[PDB]
Amino acid sequence: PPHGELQYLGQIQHILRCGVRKDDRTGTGTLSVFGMQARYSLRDEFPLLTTKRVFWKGVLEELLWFIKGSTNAKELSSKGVKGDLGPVYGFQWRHFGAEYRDMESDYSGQGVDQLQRVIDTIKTNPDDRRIIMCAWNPRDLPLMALPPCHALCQFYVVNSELSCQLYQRSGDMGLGVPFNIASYALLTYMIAHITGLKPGDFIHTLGDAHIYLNHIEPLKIQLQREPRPFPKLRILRKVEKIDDFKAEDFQIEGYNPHPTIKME
Amino acid sequence: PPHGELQYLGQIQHILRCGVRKDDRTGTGTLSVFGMQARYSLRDEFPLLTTKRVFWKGVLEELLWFIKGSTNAKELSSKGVKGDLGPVYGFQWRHFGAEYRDMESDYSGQGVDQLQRVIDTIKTNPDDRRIIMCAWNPRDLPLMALPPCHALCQFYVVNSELSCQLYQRSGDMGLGVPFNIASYALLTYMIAHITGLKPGDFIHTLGDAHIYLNHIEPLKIQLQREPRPFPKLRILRKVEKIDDFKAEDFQIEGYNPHPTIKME
Repeated sequence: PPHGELQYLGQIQHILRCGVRKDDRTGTGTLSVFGMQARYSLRDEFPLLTTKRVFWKGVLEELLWFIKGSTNAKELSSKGVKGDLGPVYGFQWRHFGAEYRDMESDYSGQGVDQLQRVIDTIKTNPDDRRIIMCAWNPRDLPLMALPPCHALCQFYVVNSELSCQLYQRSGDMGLGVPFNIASYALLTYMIAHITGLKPGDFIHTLGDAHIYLNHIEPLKIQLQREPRPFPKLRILRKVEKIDDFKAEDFQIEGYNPHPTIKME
Repeated sequence: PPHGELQYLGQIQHILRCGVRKDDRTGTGTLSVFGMQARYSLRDEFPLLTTKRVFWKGVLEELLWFIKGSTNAKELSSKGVKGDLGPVYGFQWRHFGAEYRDMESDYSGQGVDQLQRVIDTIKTNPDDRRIIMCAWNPRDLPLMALPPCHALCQFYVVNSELSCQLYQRSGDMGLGVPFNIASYALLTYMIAHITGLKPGDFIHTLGDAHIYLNHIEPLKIQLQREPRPFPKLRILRKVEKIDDFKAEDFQIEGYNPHPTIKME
């Protein structure tokens, strides 16, 4: 009617032609172009890509683990999904601001719950702009005092529609980008459900978008494939508290993608 | 060859048709669409708009005042440009992190200089991504603990080219947007000059981009105008320390715009 994945596939085509090779931190090289925007409509649909299969469970899983605010991977890895680890996403969202030691020390009564606030601001003053929500890459926290956020998701409501816009500092188009999309979208699909709203749009802004050398060919192949009609997620239940969203409370329907694509 | 202002004018046309009216904090109403991207090339040119006149001096002025890290408006207003004020931009960049009281109390030996760092990271590890640089709207600092950044400018280098991408939380397309462009671009035009680089691209990402009701008509008129060839800024001198950039060290040339447009 248009198509959205087209957006993805499009930039991809762009990356591969006239993107410049550049080597990152690990040392591995990539092709990357600075700055990219994509808008995926979340209205009566779900941007869970079709020109390749996406680990939906892998998404919904991990997501619920962050919202549940746990720093223990086993809390997520205990569902076939990939001595502790550290302050990942499932802590920088809820128990942020309070000194962390381990995972079995209930911070219930600690932290500056970044997520709730958002959920609340939508309930209080939707006409606001500063509905932002930062997040960080653990590897940088002590790496340097006053460490810059890896991402952030400004929210936006109007005409009863919630629409998130994600801005990542760096982008791994290969297997990263496809993931986050359905991820944050899912999140957005949940917030609005508990904030009496209706899903609007997803916008994915990026800083250093890149492709990894050992990823080109498969993607070259991935291009030939043709996007199919997007899914449609259904939250099979009524909730009001973000922390009760149980795993089996979502049902993807209308999802028939092209074969997987093992990327490194 | 394309044209860049076209980008501006384009989104504008978009805002006006099928943008939704929405009232902000002041209470005044506007038309706004969530999410927008524009890329202005800074190569042998300067994105200082032509389908209306821009207060270049007003830009260069204020800019030098932030880089100079002063919280005293008189330090800038003392050049015909618009008991103290507070932590504006000329402090959140340099003396950030240290308790502020007034303006005549030299913090020279205080603060977590956000700008220098960037200038330095370009000198140290350009292949990096986290070249970000936050900033805030003073009105929110005590307004709420853990206040979200109003903006941020991730930097990016490659093939000897520095290219900034500015992401603002909210956007005033009317008279705001045109300003910042030449602003941050100018900044970028200076950083690369002291970091042995060459200007690349400007990308202007936005969250809530809007138009003010009492701005429509003039803009409607502003559209009819046709973009002229962009300027070309010349830094008439060689420097290496960002704090010596004197006012009269820039020379805009090739700037012949359409008449001004007093906007509210």
